[PDB]
This record gives sequence, C-alpha cells and structure tokens, in this order.
Amino acid sequence: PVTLAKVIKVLGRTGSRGGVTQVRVEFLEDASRTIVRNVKGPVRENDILCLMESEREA
Amino acid sequence: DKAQHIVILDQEKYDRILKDVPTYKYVSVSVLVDRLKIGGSLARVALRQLEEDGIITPVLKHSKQAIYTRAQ
Amino acid sequence: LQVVELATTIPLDVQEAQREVKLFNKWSFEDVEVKDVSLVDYIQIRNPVFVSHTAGKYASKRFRKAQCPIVERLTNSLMMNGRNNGKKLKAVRIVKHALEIIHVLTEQNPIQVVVDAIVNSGAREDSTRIGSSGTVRRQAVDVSPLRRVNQAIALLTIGAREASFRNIKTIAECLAEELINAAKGSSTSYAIKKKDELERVAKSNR
Amino acid sequence: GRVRTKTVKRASKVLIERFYPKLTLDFETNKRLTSEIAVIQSKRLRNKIAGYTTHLMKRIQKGPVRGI
Amino acid sequence: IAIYAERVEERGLSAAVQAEALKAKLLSGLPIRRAAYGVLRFAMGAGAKGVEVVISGKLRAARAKSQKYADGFMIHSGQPTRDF
Amino acid sequence: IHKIRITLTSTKVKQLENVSANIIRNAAQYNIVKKGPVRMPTKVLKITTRKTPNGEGSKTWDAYEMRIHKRVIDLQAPASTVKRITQITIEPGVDVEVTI
Amino acid sequence: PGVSVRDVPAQDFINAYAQFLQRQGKLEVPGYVDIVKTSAGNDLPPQEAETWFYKRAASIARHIYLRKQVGVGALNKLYGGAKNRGFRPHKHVDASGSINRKCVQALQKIGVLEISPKGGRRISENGQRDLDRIAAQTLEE
Amino acid sequence: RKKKVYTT
Amino acid sequence: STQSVQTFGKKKTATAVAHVKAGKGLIKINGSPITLVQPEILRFKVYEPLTLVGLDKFQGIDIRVKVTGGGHVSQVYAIRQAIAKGLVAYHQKYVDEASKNELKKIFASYDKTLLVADSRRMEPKKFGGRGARARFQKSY
Amino acid sequence: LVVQEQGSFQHILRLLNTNIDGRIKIMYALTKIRGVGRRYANLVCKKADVELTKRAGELTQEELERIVTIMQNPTNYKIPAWFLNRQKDQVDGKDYHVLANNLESKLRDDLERLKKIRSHRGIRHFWGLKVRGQHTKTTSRG
RNA sequence: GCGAUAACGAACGAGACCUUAACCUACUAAAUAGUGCUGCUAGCAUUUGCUGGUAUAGUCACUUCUUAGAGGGACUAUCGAUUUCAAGUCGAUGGAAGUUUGAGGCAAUAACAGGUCUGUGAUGCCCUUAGACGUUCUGGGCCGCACGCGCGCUACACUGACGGAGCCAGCGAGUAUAAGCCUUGGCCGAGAGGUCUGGGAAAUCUUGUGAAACUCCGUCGUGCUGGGGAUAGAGCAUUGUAAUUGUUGCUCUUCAACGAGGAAUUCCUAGUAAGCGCAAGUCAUCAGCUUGCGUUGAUUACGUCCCUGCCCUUUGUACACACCG
Ligand SMILES: [Mg+2]
Ligand SMILES: [Mg+2]
Ligand SMILES: [Mg+2]
Ligand SMILES: [Mg+2]
Ligand SMILES: [Mg+2]
Ligand SMILES: [Mg+2]
Ligand SMILES: [Mg+2]
Ligand SMILES: [Mg+2]
Ligand SMILES: [Mg+2]
Ligand SMILES: [Mg+2]
Ligand SMILES: [Mg+2]
Repeated sequence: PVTLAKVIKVLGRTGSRGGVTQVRVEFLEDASRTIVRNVKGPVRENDILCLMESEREA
Repeated sequence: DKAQHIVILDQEKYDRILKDVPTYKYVSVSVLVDRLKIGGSLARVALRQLEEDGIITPVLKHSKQAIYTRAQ
Repeated sequence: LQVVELATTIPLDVQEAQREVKLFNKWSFEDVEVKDVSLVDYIQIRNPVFVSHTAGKYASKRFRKAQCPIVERLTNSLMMNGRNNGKKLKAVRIVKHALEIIHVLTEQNPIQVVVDAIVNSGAREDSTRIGSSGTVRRQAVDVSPLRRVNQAIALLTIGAREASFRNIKTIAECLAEELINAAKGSSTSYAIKKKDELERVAKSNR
Repeated sequence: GRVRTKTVKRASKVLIERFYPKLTLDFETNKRLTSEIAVIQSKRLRNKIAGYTTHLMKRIQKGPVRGI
Repeated sequence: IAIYAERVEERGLSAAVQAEALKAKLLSGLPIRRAAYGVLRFAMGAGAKGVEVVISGKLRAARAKSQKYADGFMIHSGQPTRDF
Repeated sequence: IHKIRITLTSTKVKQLENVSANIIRNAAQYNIVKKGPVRMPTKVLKITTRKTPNGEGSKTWDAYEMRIHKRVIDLQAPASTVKRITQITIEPGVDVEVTI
Repeated sequence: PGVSVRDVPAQDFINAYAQFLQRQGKLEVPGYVDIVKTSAGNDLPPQEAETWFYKRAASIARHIYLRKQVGVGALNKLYGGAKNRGFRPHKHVDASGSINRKCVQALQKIGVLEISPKGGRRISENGQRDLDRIAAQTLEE
Repeated sequence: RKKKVYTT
Repeated sequence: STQSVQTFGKKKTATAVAHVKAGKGLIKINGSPITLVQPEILRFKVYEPLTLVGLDKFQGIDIRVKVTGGGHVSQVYAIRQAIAKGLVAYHQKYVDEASKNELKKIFASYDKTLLVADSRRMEPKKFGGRGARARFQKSY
Repeated sequence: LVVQEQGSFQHILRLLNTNIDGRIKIMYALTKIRGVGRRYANLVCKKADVELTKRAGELTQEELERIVTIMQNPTNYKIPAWFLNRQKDQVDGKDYHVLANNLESKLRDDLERLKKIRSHRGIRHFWGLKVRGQHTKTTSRG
C-alpha cells in the first residue's frame, strides 16, 4: 500500500541544517489531495518519489 | 587458526571429490574450498585434473578467477 | 551478419558487434526493463556501451549523474577505501567476472539482476536527524529518486567489500552473491538488512 | 557569476545614447562596430561592452526602457 | 668602457631624485611638514597624476611612528601599478 | 658563399621579434637564400623562495620567473654582408652570436 | 599476407620461441643460473629455474626485434623494478648486467643478433627469418 | 651566558 | 600525390597522429595491428570507432597512427579519437558529404569524446598543501 | 598430475631439534628452521635435488638426510662463499653458516665478546637502548 | 548590481589588469620537431604487399602533429522557463571552451608592542675588544632518554604478496686546466660496483629520462602465512681529510608491534580527493621534507545558519588603555 505522488513545486529549504526540502506533491491517480511534504535528496520538478503514507502534511 | 583445511588428498577424500563435484551448479576454487573443505592449491590442481577427466567444462579462463560448470 | 574480410583480420565476436553493441560483447540491453516506475528516469540503460570504462564529465551539474550508465556507476562506486582509488581497470575486471558468475548462477540476464538489486535495495523512507544543537531528535523524511539509486549503489558495493574482506571468497563472487540475493529480496543480504533497519526506524519516527 | 559591472553598464548605455542608428541585433556586428567607435584597451572588455549593448537592444525591442 | 652623465629631464617625475632631496633635507634638520610638502607640491607642479610620501621611524620620541603625505590620484592593485 | 648561423637570444620578445623581422627583410630584399627563423622552445628560469625572511607566519612562497627567448637564422652570404647587416640592426636588449 | 613478430601476442610468442630454443638446444647457459637473482631489487630467484634463461633470451630477442640497437644498460633498466625498501618509499633499480649480457652474447653466437654501428645490437639477417618463422608456427592454432 | 674561568 | 588526409587525436597529454591513405583495410598503431592493443580490457575502446559505423568504410582506406605522450589509457583514447577524426576528415575531403555527416551524426549521438578532444587538464599543485585543493592538516 | 598416497605422510617432522609441520612446502618448512631463510632453502634444495613441489611429509628420509648434510656442510657443495650467514669468523677466520641451536649461541658469544672489551655498542646493548646510532626520543618506550 | 531613495555625480578596494591551461588542418617559417615521397637496403608471403634500417647532400616537398608571434575565438551566444519581468537564476541547443571558461599574481582605509638587530659593510643604544664575546686549529655536542604533544612515512593483505612476462609521461638541470657536471655504449662482476671510449655550455647528448602504480600468465590459499620487515649478528663496497655513537649501497641470517584503531579532531567539490611515481632546492655524501610536474582517477552536495569564526542593523552602556574595561 504505497502511494505515488508527482511533485509540482519546490517550496524551499527547511530543517535545521537545510538538508531537507519542502515540496508540493500531487498524486498520479486521483489528481487531487495535493499535499506539502518534506523530502531529503535533491529534487527538481517532475520527480515521482513514492509515499508510504499520504494522510500527513509537513 | 580455526581453518584446518585439508591440503593432502587421500583416497577417501579423492573419491569424495569425484562423488560430490559432479552434483554442482557452478564449481570454482572458492566454492570447492568453502564447502568441500579442501585447500586452495589442491582445489586448483583438482580443477586442472577434473577438466582432463571431463567432469567440468571451463566457461571462462582467468588467473584470479576460474569459472567452471558441470559437464552433465 | 555478413563477415567482412579485411587485410587486418577482425575477430568473429567483434564482427558480430556491428549488428549490436553489447556490454563486453556478451550481455544484451534489449531485454532489460525496470520493474518500478520511480527509478526509470534515473537508471540510464537506454544507451548501450561495450566496456564500462568511460570518461567522466558527469560530476559537474546537479542531476547529470542520472545520465551516466548504471554499470559505470557501479564500477565507480566499487573503487573505494584508499588502496583502490584509481584502480578502475581492476574494478572493471572484477565486475566483468561478476556478471559471468551471475549468469552461470540461477540463469537469467545478469544486468537484469544488477538493475533489480538496485531498484530493490534503495530505501524509500529515511530518518533524518533534526537535533537542535546537541539534543537527540529524529524525523522520518522521504528520499528523492536520485538518492534512492545512489544509496543502492553505495550499499551493494559496501556489502560486497565487507563480505570479501579477510575471506577466501573473492570480491567478484561476493558481489555476484550480493547482487543475486538483493535481487531476490532475501533478508540475509547486506543492504537489505540496512534498508529494513532504516525503514523500520522511519516507521518508528513518524 | 556573470553580473556585469558599472564600467560595462555605463559604457554600454553611453553607446546606446550615442550610436543607436548604427547598432543592430547581431553581436558580431555590434562587436566590430564598437571596435571602430571606442578605444577599448582589452578585447575581453570589448566583448563585455558589445554583449551588454546587444542585451540592451533586445530589451528596447521588447519595450521602452527607463533612464535611456 | 665609456661612461656618460645625463641630467634627469623631469625632476618632478623622478622619485630617486625626489627621495635624495628629501634625505638631504631631513638630514639638514628641516621640519617634517615642510620637507614632505615640498615634494608633494614639487611633484604636482611638475604634473604628476599622484604622489605618496611615507616617512617612518623615530623623531625625538622613544616610540616610533609613520606619517603618510598623499596627494592627487593613486592606484594600488594590478599591473598598472607596475606600469604607471 | 659562406654558411653562417646567427643565434638571437633575449629576455623580452618585442625587440627580439623586431630584430628578427628586420634582419629577415634585409636578407630577403638582398637575394640571399635563408633558412629560418626557427623559434626555439622558450626557457622559463624559475626560482621559488619563501616570502618570510624569518621563519614565522603562514608558509607562503614566492615564485619568480625569467623567460629567455631564442631564435636561430641560417644565412648563405659573405662576411662583409653579414657584418654590415649586424651593424645596421644592432640593439642593446637582444644579444647576437654569429658562428660559421 | 606476411606474418611478422609484431603480429602475434607477446606472451605466447615468447613461450613458443622459448620452447623452440629449449628443444633446439644450442643456446649456451652460464653456470650461475641456479644461484642468481634477476635484479638487485628482487628478493628471490625465478621459480622456473630450468627455463627462465631461455625465456629471457626469447624476450630479449623479440624486444630488440621491435626496437633499434638497445644496449645492455637499457635492458637492465627495462627489466628492473621497484625495490622493497623497508620503510622508505619504493625506487626503480636495474636488473643484473651479467644476466642480460650473457643472454645477448649467447644469442649473438647462436646467430640471431649482432653488434650494430653507433652502439647497440641489431637483429640478424637470419634473426628476422627465424623469428618470423616461429611466428608462423605460432599462429596456426 | 657563562663566565670563562681559567685553570692553566 | 594520392588520397591522403592527416589528423590527430588528443587526451590529457597523449597525442596520436593519424595518416589515412587510399589502400586496403589496414589499420595500424605505431606499425602494429589493432588486434593486440594494450591494455586488453580496453581493446574495445579502440574497436569502438570501427564496428560502430561498420568496418566496410575501411575497405578503401589505410590508417597508420603514431601515438606518443600520456599514459596507457590516455593513449587508447588518443588513438580512438585520431581514428574517428581521420575517417571523418577523409570522408569530408575525398568522399561525398553524406557519408561524412552520417558518421559525424552517429559518433556525436553515441559519444562526444570520439571527435572532440576532452579539455580537462590537471590543475597545478599549490603551496600550503600536498595537492591542488588539499591542504596540510591543521592543529590547535 | 594429481597423485594420492597413504601412510607415507608424516604429520609432524623434527629437524634440527625443531618440530616442523609436515604439510608445509619443503622450502618453507626449512624456512621454519631457524637460521634458514627462503633464499637459503631454495638453494640447498636445488643442490640436494629435492624438487620444490613436495610437501615436508612428502619428503623421504634419504633426501632429509641429504638436506641436513647440506645444511651442516655448505661450502663443500658449491654454495658460494658470499651467500653465507657467518663469514670471516672472529676466532678461526673461516666461512660458516650457523643454524638453529648454533645461532643463539654464537649471537650470545658475540654479545659477551663485545661487552668484555666494553665497547659502546655493548654498553647500549646492556642498557636496552637502540645500538645502531638511532634516535631514542620517540621509540624507547618498551 | 537592480531597485527604493535628500541626494547627485565620483575615487580607491572588488572588477578590470598580468601570467598560465584548453581551440585554431587559418598566417609565418623550421637538418636542434615531425611526416610523405625518393635513393640504397634488409626479413615474411611471394601480390605490386607489411614491418624495418640508412640519407648534417636525395644540395626533395610540406607544416596535421612539435616549437613560438601575430591574430581569431566566449560576450552567458541562441531558445525556453521563473524574477519587481529588473538585476539575476535554472534548463536545454550550438560550441574546444557556458562553475568569474579552469588556476594563480597583484591587492584598499587604518592597525598589531605579531616575527626577525641569528640576512645584511641596515641601524641607535648596552656589553666585549688582546688570556677577545673577533678569527683560526684539534676534539666533543646540536642525534644525547623514565616521558607529554604535532606534521608524516610504512603496514595490518587475496581489490593481496611474491616469480616470470607486458611496458606509457610532464615540469626541469647539466662543465674547461677544471679541481671536477650530466653521462650512452662495449667488456668484467651474483649484486653494489670497476675499467676503456663517445655526446652535451645544450629542443642536438644524458633522454623515448622504456618511472611507479598499472596489464597478463604462474606459485600461495585466510595461517601473524610466502602480509610486515623492524629489532640485531656476520660480511662485502661506495663518499669523504676523518664514518667509532653502525653516512649510504649490496649479500646471508635475525621475523617484533600491527589482525582497520576510544574520547576527540583535520583536508576536501572535477581531472578535484585519493592512491602512484619523477625532477628541482638544499647537496662532497645523505630526502621518510618542501617546491613543482605528470600517471591512474572517484563517492557525494551544489544547500543551510545547527556548531565555529567573521561581517551588518537595531538597542543599552557609568567602557574609549575600549570587558584582558
Ligand atoms: Mg584585481
Ligand atoms: Mg619499468
Ligand atoms: Mg617487470
Ligand atoms: Mg594529489
Ligand atoms: Mg683465524
Ligand atoms: Mg580567478
Ligand atoms: Mg634584521
Ligand atoms: Mg606543518
Ligand atoms: Mg607484480
Ligand atoms: Mg626542511
Ligand atoms: Mg551607542
């Protein structure tokens, strides 16, 4: 029960050391439920990183 | 240390080789050492003889790695 | 398919190579496909090569690493721990033997097994530290597709290095065992133990 | 970075204020023209001035600029 | 070997001559202000773009000090300092 | 006829190339066959010292250089012609050596 | 096509010319071959005691074939390697002069080489004939 | 730093 | 004279000068056949410019390269670059441009270093450290 | 070719009053013998016609006695003088090669022979310091 | 820098500048660079070919590579995005080069009781100046060893050790009647080395500096083992007036800790780090050191103020020798 989420906007660097980035994800199926979530590695727009749990903001 | 790998080939070990090596998917020096408990030098001589005896087919030849397979 | 007769004789295998470019003239990229959508754009197998020994120029821009061939990235990550820096020819020889061992064992495309072990070995959620100047704090965060791949490559070679350290089993067949086992998802393998412990902590931090 | 300096910003807008009819949208032509208009001590500085005059022309062609 | 002696043309632009004149004035007991400003004004009268005189040492005091007497425009960094 | 080698050496390239061109021109308009000039590889005389006169401070080093440029030109001409070419084109900076 | 020595891999060409020179038998082997080390940087004598001199002569012959009037000092530099200095870093040390000079003198009196003008040793009129011959009986397999 | 004393 | 084009390929310091004359499919490195280029594991690096476009292009041409400087790998890359550029320059000068543009298209679409020499060179070492960027370990 | 044997192997060998492991190659078993290094053992084996491809237990008694003969009388079997351990002996001036039990005896006799004359090298040997002129600033911590 | 603006217009510093690296089949030539032809000449198949040698007269040609001077080339160029559509930034495309194109040199306003009078026939003052604190000769010391600390080199191995075999650089330096420079080749010698000749005041000779990692085939087989070669014994030579408290080199023997290293802490963004050697400096000899050079050649960010240092604004001050107040 993994969920896939397309990124549409890189918000900005967060975290204490700036090593984690806020990004705005959009689900591939059911193109709604847009969420703000944090991601560790380097991110451009159009990265399909998958989410283990969806019902949580950041 | 704790290794105590056999380096001298007796007749019981000799026939153990000829009875066990044929039932192998992939034979080489390290697989033979790991599971047949023979030494590395004896493994190298065993491979060089087993090819003359026809049990093992050499897929690829190299000094640091000898990849062989069953001939059956 | 025709054999072209030259004054300088050209071997048969390389004459079969005009039809197709194959890694070490033995393994074909045609039948290889990533069984996961999220790493397709970051594991580069569309451009075939003969030998994994290529040039650099892939350490300049940000996501240029995703365009480097996955096998060349594996042999690059292999050459680690000081005494091996710069020994690319040794790394390529070991990898070349490793593919043969992965082919003779369990009987499938070896580069399919490398790709499967890499897609199956990168952890999807990692627990980053958020300590505020000394205090212990951990938060579970996601991992970008690029980092999932390059952590997969880091863990497979680290596990092969440690399994072949002070062991009669050679590095080429420790890499072969590590790649096949991680390809089949066995928890016995390194980089599956590490991935499980990481994703377990991430489950215990969100 | 490539942030142009004042020695190139003001020299380019002096070029714009003085020889607009002879300029063009081509870098090679602007570069040769400023080689016959100004006495520039170095080729690299000559290229910087011509590259900014070309940039200013593209901006005037996109609309009216303030201060020129 | 043959030696010829030529008078320096631009007295204000030759720092060696100006330095020798300053040395002969400081060694003649002349005040610091008058000696430094005599070459500041001699250089500008000759037409120099710039001039800087620095005198460092101890003068009737146990503690040592340095005094700068600048004038006009002076450049400091890069090749033109090696040229001009 | 006389086979003459002329070696031109100097520290500065502007005067060396001026003398070289002036001599080639005078060996050109006079119909004297010539071979050269051959631009020899320039020599970089490098000395790397420590900046500090004492041994205190950060370890910083100066690296001075003195480039020497060499050209050799081969002429087939009588000695009177060659000597008067040298005296027409005598220059303080550039040194000249003439060898038969 | 005309097969030459340069047209065959070195490793099995040297193993074949060494084998031919051993079975032919006219090359004279000096009496110290069971005692000496190849280089002062080496620590042990060659493990193949009976045939190493023949193999070395085959290598010397092919190397001179592919090059021009190489001396014995150049062969010592060629076959020299890194010495095992204890704690100081490694260094290049030349091979034995006697071993190289004896190999080349024995081959010179068996007829494959000769003293070249302006130093060195050229390959003989028959040295080319029989090296190219060994190459022909080298590449049929 | 030291005072030279003679013996002979 | 005859159909001759002369080119060169370069890597860090290695430079290989290629002479392409009209003849049979002869391809030599310093007078030696390509079947024995060392190191062995990189022999397909110099085999790449030939089998990629197809060896039939070399029926009518003979190539003799002279590679000096650099190291073993830098020399391999210099030879393969000199070969690819020599073949292209021969097609451009003595054959129709359709073949020259096809070769240049396939070569560039496959690997950039085949025709354009890589401009990367070694950075000088600077004092205060044992390397270009590395510095001596600091102690407090 | 691979050959087999039964009952001829001797698991533990005893050479020069030293127990020698029988499954070691002959050259390195003699290298186990103190005073006999790899360089010396390769040559005594080639002078004794003992092919190096045999293990210590593989070796027969006739060869073993021929080896102890070579070790005890080296110069008589064309082993060059410059190759020996103890050349120009102090008392009788002849070339010797001391072995397992003789080695520590004559090393001792050299230490006492030096200390009796009370040389500086003997003094530093007595003190337990580096004796070859070595710096003792950073290594005499044992 | 854009922009906001009681400011406008300027100067230093930054940037420009200079050196170096990457491109030029576009000029100018090159027997101290290279090539193709041509003489003469060798080997193998005999196919006319493939590899060589030779040519300071074949009294040839040329400058692609080599050298260096005159130039050209890049200015974020073109096209998409974001941005006050501004300064800019990110992607592509073209390009040799698109991180200030890469790397450095120079480098402001003041200042420090920072370091050197042990560099100066640079210096004021103090001390000594004939039994000298001057200079020279002989011998010893700077190396001395219960200890604490820093910069490093070898290692703990099989991605490895030996044994054969393969076999590629760049930056430079080099002498004369000296007081001894770089040294090829031939011949002896296990080695180190010895002897006889030749080239070079130097793109010519040392030198293709045939360097090491590196590659191939063998021995070893996870063992403090053939890893490691300390600690030492005996012996042979080299430099030097002189080697003892072992200059260094070579032979045999001796076979130590070390089985990847705690708290802490250093360097590092692309031909970079890391290995790997080579040259120059000191230099009669000695390099585990620096200054450079090239060989093999990566992992990972391309972000932040979490630690540390520094900078700016507001604010308080009984500080101005400025909180070491
Ligand atoms: Mg500046
Ligand atoms: Mg070598
Ligand atoms: Mg070797
Ligand atoms: Mg380095
Ligand atoms: Mg006696
Ligand atoms: Mg810069
Ligand atoms: Mg002083
Ligand atoms: Mg230090
Ligand atoms: Mg080796
Ligand atoms: Mg020092
Ligand atoms: Mg205030």
